[PDB]
Amino acid sequence: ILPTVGLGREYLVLGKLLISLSKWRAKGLIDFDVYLYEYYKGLEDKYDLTLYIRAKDSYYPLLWIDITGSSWTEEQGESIYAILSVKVETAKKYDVLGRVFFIHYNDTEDKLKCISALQILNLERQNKIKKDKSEYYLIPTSYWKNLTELRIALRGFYQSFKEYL
Amino acid sequence: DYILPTVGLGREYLVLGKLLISLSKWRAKGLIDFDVYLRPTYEYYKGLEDKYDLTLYIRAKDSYYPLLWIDITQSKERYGESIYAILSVKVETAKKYDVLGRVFFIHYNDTEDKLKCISALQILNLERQNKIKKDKFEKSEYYLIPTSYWKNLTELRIALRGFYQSFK
Repeated sequence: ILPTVGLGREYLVLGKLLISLSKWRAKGLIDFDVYLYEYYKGLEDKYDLTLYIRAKDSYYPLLWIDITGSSWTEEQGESIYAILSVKVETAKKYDVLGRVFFIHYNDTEDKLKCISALQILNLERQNKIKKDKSEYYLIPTSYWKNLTELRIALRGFYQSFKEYL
Repeated sequence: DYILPTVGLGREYLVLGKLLISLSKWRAKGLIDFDVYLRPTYEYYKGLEDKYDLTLYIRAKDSYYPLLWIDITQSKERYGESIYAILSVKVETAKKYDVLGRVFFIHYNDTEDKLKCISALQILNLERQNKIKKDKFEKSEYYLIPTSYWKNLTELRIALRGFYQSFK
């Protein structure tokens, strides 16, 4: 396990995500604990981080998160991020487009930024981003959004599945 | 089995990330000329393996040798100056195994936007000079160390190179 700038950037994003999640819970923004037949078993090991919730004595994955460390640009204007098309196609297959998030840390703005698999496909339909060859979606940082999006999804899908059971 | 997010754990990964970036930049810029290998939590210092948060190894053929051990660890309005508490046992262990200069404590300074460090050796030296104090809160002793006594990662870099050359 050799150090790289990319791996360090990933742990940086993970750290910032954990802090946010903790602060949301403490401030009362989220009213439930998140944890870091088995539902969505095929999504196991597909994404970097899975956010679970307690059903009873079982755990249910609510959101799946992919950590994006280094950008396509900052390894030598606006920062551009490359996101694997396979990650988005998997979210489509398992009908979880709004629950699959990609996250990066913007240094200049000093803030975590997110985008859903749903929104990536939406930007493709609008011809704002395109797939290109392993295919990658090239997504400028302005199309990414702050973690408020993730927080709203977290609460909404929690309420949906709390009702589903 | 399932862990709950905490601000403390988030800060640890943040420090770990910053450390990995720094180590990588030193290697890329030629500030270190050898490969370092991390591991979170005859083989030398096997008793120290579970004692600290991170261990930096170097590749000795197919074996790994630990060069340094690293521990990851508002305050101004409360105490007048920013102070960090380090468990006394962590320093006692460094003394016991005679690795005082190879055991480092690290925190992320948010205002300065930099990682700060101090060695177990430096802590004991400050204690002898009566510059810092040990103290019990409630047992488990703690060294109370103001941020000004901490130093930038250049200290750690010099140690890394020096001890690499020593054991090579």
